[PDB]
Amino acid sequence: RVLDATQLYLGEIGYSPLLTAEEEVYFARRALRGDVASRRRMIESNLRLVVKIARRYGNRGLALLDLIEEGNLGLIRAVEKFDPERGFRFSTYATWWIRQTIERAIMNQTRTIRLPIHIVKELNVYLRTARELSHKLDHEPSAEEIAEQLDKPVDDVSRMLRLNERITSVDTPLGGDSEKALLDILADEKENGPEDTTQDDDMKQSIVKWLFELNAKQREVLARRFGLLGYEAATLEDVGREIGLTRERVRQIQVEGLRRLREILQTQGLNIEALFL
Amino acid sequence: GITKASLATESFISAASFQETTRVLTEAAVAGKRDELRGLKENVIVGRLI
Amino acid sequence: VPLDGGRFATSDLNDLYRRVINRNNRLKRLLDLAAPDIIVRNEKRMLQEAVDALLDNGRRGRAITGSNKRPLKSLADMIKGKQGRFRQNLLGKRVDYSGRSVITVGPYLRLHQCGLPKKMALELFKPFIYGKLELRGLATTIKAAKKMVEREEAVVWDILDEVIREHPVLLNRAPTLHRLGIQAFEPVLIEGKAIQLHPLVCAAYNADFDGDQMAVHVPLTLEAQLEARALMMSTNNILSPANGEPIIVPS
Amino acid sequence: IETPITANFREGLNVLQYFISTHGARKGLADTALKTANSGYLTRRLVDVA
Amino acid sequence: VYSYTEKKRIRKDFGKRPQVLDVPYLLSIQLDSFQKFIEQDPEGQYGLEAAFRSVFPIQSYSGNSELQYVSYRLGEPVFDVQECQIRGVTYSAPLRVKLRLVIYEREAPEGTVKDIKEQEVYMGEIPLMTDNGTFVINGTERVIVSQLHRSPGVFFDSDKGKTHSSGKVLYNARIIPYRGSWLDFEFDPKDNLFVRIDRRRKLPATIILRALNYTTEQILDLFFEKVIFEIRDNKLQMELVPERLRGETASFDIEANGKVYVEKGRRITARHIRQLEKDDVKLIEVPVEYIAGKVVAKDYIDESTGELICAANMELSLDLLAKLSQSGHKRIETLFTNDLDHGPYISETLRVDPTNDRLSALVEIYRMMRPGEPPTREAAESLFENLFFSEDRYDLSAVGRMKFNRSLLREEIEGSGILSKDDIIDVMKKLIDIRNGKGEVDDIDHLGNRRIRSVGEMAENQFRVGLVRVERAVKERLSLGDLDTLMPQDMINAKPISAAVKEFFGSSQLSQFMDQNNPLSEITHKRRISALGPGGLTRERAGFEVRDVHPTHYGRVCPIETPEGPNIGLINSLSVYAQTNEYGFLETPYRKVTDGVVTDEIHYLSAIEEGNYVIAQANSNLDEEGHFVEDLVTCRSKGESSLFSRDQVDYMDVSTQQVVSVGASLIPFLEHDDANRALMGANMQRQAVPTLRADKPLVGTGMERAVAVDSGVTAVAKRGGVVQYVDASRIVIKVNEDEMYPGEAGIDIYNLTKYTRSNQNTCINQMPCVSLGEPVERGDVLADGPSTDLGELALGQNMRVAFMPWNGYNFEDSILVSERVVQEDRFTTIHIQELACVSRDTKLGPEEITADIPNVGEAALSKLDESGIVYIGAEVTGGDILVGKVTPKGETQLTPEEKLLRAIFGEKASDVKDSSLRVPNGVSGTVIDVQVFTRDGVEKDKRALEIEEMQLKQAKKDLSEELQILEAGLFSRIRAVLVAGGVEAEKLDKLPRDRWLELGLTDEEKQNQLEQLAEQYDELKHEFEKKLEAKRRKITQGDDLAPGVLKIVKVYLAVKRRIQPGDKMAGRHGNKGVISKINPIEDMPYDENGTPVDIVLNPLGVPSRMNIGQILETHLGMAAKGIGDKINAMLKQQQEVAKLREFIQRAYDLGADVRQKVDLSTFSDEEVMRLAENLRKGMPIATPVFDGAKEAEIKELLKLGDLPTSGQIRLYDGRTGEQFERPVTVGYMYMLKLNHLVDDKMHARSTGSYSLVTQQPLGGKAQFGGQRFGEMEVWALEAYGAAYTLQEMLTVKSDDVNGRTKMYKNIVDGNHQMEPGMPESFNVLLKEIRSLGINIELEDE
RNA sequence: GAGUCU
DNA sequence: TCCGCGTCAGACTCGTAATTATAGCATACGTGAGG
DNA sequence: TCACGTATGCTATAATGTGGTCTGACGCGG
Ligand SMILES: [Mg+2]
Ligand SMILES: [Mg+2]
Repeated sequence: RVLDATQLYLGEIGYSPLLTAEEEVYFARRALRGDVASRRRMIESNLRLVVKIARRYGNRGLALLDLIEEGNLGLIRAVEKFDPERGFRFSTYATWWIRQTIERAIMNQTRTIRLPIHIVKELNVYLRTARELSHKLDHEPSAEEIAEQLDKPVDDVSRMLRLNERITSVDTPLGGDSEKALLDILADEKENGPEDTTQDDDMKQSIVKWLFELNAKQREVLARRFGLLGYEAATLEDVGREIGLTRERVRQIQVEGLRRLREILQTQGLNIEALFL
Repeated sequence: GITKASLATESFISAASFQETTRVLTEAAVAGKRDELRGLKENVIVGRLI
Repeated sequence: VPLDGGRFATSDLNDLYRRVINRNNRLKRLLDLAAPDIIVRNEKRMLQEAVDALLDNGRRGRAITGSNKRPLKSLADMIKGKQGRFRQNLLGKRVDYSGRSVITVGPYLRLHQCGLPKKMALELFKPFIYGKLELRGLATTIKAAKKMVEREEAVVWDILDEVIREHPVLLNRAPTLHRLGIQAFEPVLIEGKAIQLHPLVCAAYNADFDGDQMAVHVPLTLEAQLEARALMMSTNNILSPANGEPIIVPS
Repeated sequence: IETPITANFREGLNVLQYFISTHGARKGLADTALKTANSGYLTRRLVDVA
Repeated sequence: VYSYTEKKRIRKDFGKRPQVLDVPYLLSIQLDSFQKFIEQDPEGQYGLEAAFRSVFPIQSYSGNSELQYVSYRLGEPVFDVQECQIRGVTYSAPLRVKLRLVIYEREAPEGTVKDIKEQEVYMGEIPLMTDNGTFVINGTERVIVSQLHRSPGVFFDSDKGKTHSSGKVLYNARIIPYRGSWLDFEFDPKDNLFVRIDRRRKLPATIILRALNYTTEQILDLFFEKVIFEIRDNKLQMELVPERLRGETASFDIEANGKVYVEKGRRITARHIRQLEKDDVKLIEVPVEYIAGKVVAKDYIDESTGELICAANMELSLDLLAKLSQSGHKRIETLFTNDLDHGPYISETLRVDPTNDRLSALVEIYRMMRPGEPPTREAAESLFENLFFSEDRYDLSAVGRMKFNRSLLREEIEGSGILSKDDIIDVMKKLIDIRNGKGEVDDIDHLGNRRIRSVGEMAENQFRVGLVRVERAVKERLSLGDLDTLMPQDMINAKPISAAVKEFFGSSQLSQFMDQNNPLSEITHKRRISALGPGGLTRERAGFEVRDVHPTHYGRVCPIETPEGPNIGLINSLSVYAQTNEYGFLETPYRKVTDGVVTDEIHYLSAIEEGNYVIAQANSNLDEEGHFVEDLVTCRSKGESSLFSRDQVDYMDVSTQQVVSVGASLIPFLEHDDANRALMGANMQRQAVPTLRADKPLVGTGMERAVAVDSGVTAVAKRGGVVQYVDASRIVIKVNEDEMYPGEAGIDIYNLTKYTRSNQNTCINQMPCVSLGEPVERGDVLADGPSTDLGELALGQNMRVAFMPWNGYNFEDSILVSERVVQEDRFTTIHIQELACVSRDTKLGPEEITADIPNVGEAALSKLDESGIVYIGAEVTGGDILVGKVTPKGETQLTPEEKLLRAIFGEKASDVKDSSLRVPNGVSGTVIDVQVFTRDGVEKDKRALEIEEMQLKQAKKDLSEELQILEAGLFSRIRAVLVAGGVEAEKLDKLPRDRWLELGLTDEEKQNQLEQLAEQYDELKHEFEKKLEAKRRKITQGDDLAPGVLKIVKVYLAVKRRIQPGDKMAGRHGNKGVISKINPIEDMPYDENGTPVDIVLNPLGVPSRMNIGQILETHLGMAAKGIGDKINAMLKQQQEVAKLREFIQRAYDLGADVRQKVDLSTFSDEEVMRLAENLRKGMPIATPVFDGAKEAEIKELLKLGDLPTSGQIRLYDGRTGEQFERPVTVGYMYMLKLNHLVDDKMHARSTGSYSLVTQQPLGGKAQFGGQRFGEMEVWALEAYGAAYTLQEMLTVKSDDVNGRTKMYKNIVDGNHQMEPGMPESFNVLLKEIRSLGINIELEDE
């Protein structure tokens, strides 16, 4: 017995009939015509080819059994759209599918933030150019050296090379054995600390008292425009919907509320003190 | 022994916080045990008064 | 979350969840395709592997390594052992209103006292200063009080001095072998940046001045001020709990 | 060690006497780093039961 | 006798052992190892040459095409070290290698001459090593530590009583290759031999033997002897070797031709053995019952039928002996198997062995390593061949083969990397010999089994992985690719080789940050040996046996030098005179003793070779090139010391210092210090920050000058001569004709490295220590480093120390320092600090660097210039902006309250927010430099343009001075050559010099000299342009940065931190301490003379510590200053040059029998007064490690200064004025300011950032984090009862989100109220357990 | 990974 | 008796941030704006 | 109904079973 998933699947596909020339045509003839037995024993037989193609495309994106799975899906589409009428072989035709299905599925799953087909194939043109430039410019090629070789924008070469930058994992230690990782250092900036939390409570509870302080028509008109006491942040012209119904008198009364409040901030001890903030 | 008397306590939260975390939680899960937070470890965890 | 630079960073669970979803979605598609069982079996094996790796990575087989060559941290791992939630983030914690520094002697001090630096005590007792600054009528709001303290105004030193009188601070040394490894003292504000420790309690801490560092904690609540003063005060804790003999003994 | 050091620190140890002294120096300083973990683990086990 | 820089200040040496071998270069291992890795060796493959020869030529799977290595070359580095440290790039060289695609014809057998393509391909830039043994990676000097790993070869070992319960010592063997699978042989409780490869499952040991075609019959005829049993008529007979019946009981009546020798049940002693051997007894008659139990050796088939009567390896009996005799066999071979001597192991192993023949064994071996896979004859035979028997997958290497052969007591030293059949069997043989009795196991801790593996060899290893990674892509693209179109570079990839070597010079445990806060740290860190690393130990796998000190270390590795961390025996500094053996083991010099006379020929004995000979100790008195005086000499051999006769002495220790390291050599009076304290002292001496003023040590050893010079930090004279030009920035020296080369002008230039940052943010400055127009000898120190003084190492400062207690201000090693030490700014340290400002590219847009910043006072923009960068020289403090940076922000949702307040003032936040580089919180200094790196194409600031203007004009004047001094120096020689031939002195120097090169002489050897000087003048003239263009190009060149980054401004501050309470200080005997109080000068103790003490130490920090060297240092330091104060008094009095000559002469020749002998009659008057001028601060004294000054010599020196024998003076309290009750030990101890300074260590936090998942406070001052309250700290408050104190720290100070913000508000309201909740970390535990598939719920009240 | 207090 | 799994003191400081490789082009699929 | 990024699709010489670390210890089950 062997309890490894890989050497077990490899044992199963081993005891499978390696098809000859008109054996492929004989089964594929009834496969396109639609046969239970043909599709299985064509696919079952040609699993041995998938493994070899998947073996060469390794240490790149997925592990290995993952390349075989996506490789087997390409072999199934090779069988659905094979043409036995043509004198050409199946191993020729299916090699195009298994290299294709694996290339195309690696491009998607290999990265954490999902990178599309266009941006990746864009990138491969820049990468193969870089290797040709590197052998004659000894040092690695710059983004301008690559951009200037293809006569394409410097921002476009920079954009795509920036997406190539891989993601560092949080659980990875800087220390070594068991000191600290990146979660132990990186701050939650979305949750503000008690100092910043209580300042907006004190700023906004200070303002609730300064509303009751100014005149009755001035703190009504000023508050409901900014949406401080009211429900929606309206404009000078939209304060007319309430009771004001004015354009000029609203603008004079809004500014009159702010002018009396500017002197309330110069006396309490802010104005230029709270201008820096 | 100490290591065994610690794991024998009815409080599974005391037991899983000591050692054998993988084993304590599974044996408590299958027995459907309820820890009523008796000792100090339990209240230190939940952030209560000792 | 985004690292400062354009790089991002992710947990190892995201990488294990992605293996499980890929193999589950592919499995559904191969069942839709009515593929041979040989192919279906391989996919069911890989699903078991990815689920078992998500739950407990290093248990059934070889743990699934990511890019770094180390194995991907599983869910079980964040519960289990030392670096688990329990021992590191729950039976023990990082604490607000704490600092540390290099300790030095204070042979003028009384047994109930400890030298606490100016700038340490300023950062330690921030909310109590903003609270006195509103009561004395010096600052209108907290943002105003924040800048008064940041400028280190002359009035602020006087208020800092006012809060700290009769307000204890806890001092701790590693390793915390016995309860006397933490004792409470009344702070004395000093000139330099170094903690001054009472010589007689040096025995309890096992603290020699050849560059030891001691942690500071502020008991904020009134309960905590009374607990510091009644139980954990140095003058209250003279005999050893191990043996009925004084630990506070001249050397 | 079968050969003890006749000399003292005022008189000074010779080349070999020092080399013999180091055997015992390192082993002591070694227990200060390593064996403290066996002892400190006792502290932990005792606390969890009591 | 003594050179010019030595003439300035001679150290009085108390040595008495003439140094026959001078101290070697201390940085030898780093330079020599890497030198082998790069030096292109022609045949004797090493480093890169070996790498290519090993892997190439690589050939295709079709076998038609292949790639072949020709030759490689290193290109000059893109940026030199100077510019690498600045821009932040690796100092590396292009690797250009010639590779040829040779193609065979598939029709012809091997049609070799078909296509011979050729091109020189780039693959990677290998990092180059500096002159001081460093690699500059990303602008940081880094050192790769040499590894100490288990040597390859065979090594026999045994579990004593760890295997099994009985305590059967199971012996074992391991054949360890440099590459390839391991081969283990081991016993079992039941004494059966077994084999395991790569520690896989257990297989019978005879299974590998069958796999090597050994039949049952051959296997028994390798290990066992033969006993021939002759059947004559009826009586059975046996062939005797008398020696075999040895310590055995005679089972039957041993009787020969006519004599009964031994009776039944009687022990055969040595006499019975020689009785039979003297009588020459050959055949003995024996019973038939004696063979019952004997094992038959070979097969015996019936001649009559032709079938097996008995197979090989089967126990005979009376019925089988009857069948053998009658069949036609009256001569039986039999296995000789004693119970204690010649043991039956292979015999019982063969019965356990399930395999039958060769092919059955190969299957079984295949089935182990590749389980489940059905075997074939191709697969089984090919695997077993690819394990140990392939050129490719197996290599012991030269060291492996040499150690393998020398273990098996072989003749041959060098041989094959592949295991042969002989090798495997010989090893099984020796394993059985050890089980039997002759032979013992080797111990692993022996340095003869610990091989040293420096940088060059580990760089070669990783470079080989690079070529192996390319091997895949070569074999791949050779088969698929067309033969005609394909060039070799399309198949090679440069990124794998670059990446595998970059992994070593970056990710590797042994490549690390150079500890450069002190020349001693730099030089001892380069001399470091770590047993940790890839292919070595782990702390997990480290026992105590490897950690502790081993006999072999003596002279190779220092026993008093190692960290006191988890790495206590793993990391180790190299000894002084230690060296790497040709193979790799360590070795120590030894003076040979021929005819009892000690010869000055030195032999570097390896760990192995040392054990044979007896080595006398260095303590032994020679008759001054006669022989040992004393009849009995104290020596050591075979890992132990004892007394010996003189003719029996074989060797002797070369120096007194050889057992110790570089760190420990600098401890004075180490002989009187405990090993424990001496360790910490040598470790803290490395941490000593260099001070503002480099003060020499008064009480040194003499190794100071060796360390300072070899460290590389001091600018040294390449060639001697007169100094033409002196300056703070550079030194230009003209060379003497004899050493000066005839080609060039012969003027050396030393542009001294100026106030510059270190890796620990400390200072590095080179000050010129020679005056304007001074005659200098070759190899003298022209300029002093940061921690060096007139060539001697200066880690700290020496000062008047009084050992007495003081009001408990020196309680527990607490130190009381005078204000005068702080006032003199002598312990004040420079801290240059590097802070970078980066404009990146966010999603919304690129970041600007302008003085136009939203929300800023004029106080911040005041020190910035137009571009938004602080002026050079401008003092700055925490908060102040160094570089104005502004970042784009989306149109953020302003809260109505904010929108009001912005509409109240009018100043509304703009689209671009803010992220300016500002001085870190609390730190403060002066801006000494700003460096700007703009990307090629992005908008340049006007400040950047001023810096380009500054660098360019400075570069033009710098290379103008290069050609100017070189031109003047070159014609100076031409003028001297022109006089030798056509002398027209005054008249030729009147008109212009420009047309001097046209003038020649008649055709002599001196005319040929004029030709080289005129051609070289134009060579430098044309080189001046191409050089100036290179500088101009690099300055205009856009610096290519990381993705997203548009430009970076690097600001350099200079903090000048003085000593304060909290700062850590120490001496050199492990005597630590913390300043407690700076006592005013008025208060300090003072002697009757009136001179106040600098430091007051606690005397109770000495007896417990047992570090008495600090007290001998103090006494001698007092004596040293006593001489200085006498010479200072005589120079103030201005007595007489003959008087200074007499007093100094009596001082230098005061010791009982001193090694050095300074005759002052040789010194001229001018030379003496320069010397006296430096001795007046105090006569520097040298106390070698173990060959130091005695008490009598120190007390004798104290009398020369008219000071007490005691070294204790009556001091008087500064406060009161009255005397202390007794004399107090006072004197000068050289103390050191450690890097643990309190301004860095002090930290405090009330409220700050919180973590992402746990929602707890961050950790450390680097992140401004709160303190960890661990379970240890939790138990303390648990124990007291204070549950509120605890709950506070568990909830509102930690996770409780509503608790922490609410409590902050309670305390500001004044009300110290506990309003808690439940930690978010528990809420996380719940969701993490529920995601496991475990229902965990809060069943409530 | 190199340190500091035990 | 052998294989497997489980423990292995407490805080602190620093320091840095890497690599590979996936072809090329034509119709198909979804959403938003403009006539 | 195009514009634009994203996605799906197909290529017919034959090709058909995979290939990093190697040393802990002392206890306690199954
Ligand atoms: Mg002490
Ligand atoms: Mg200490």
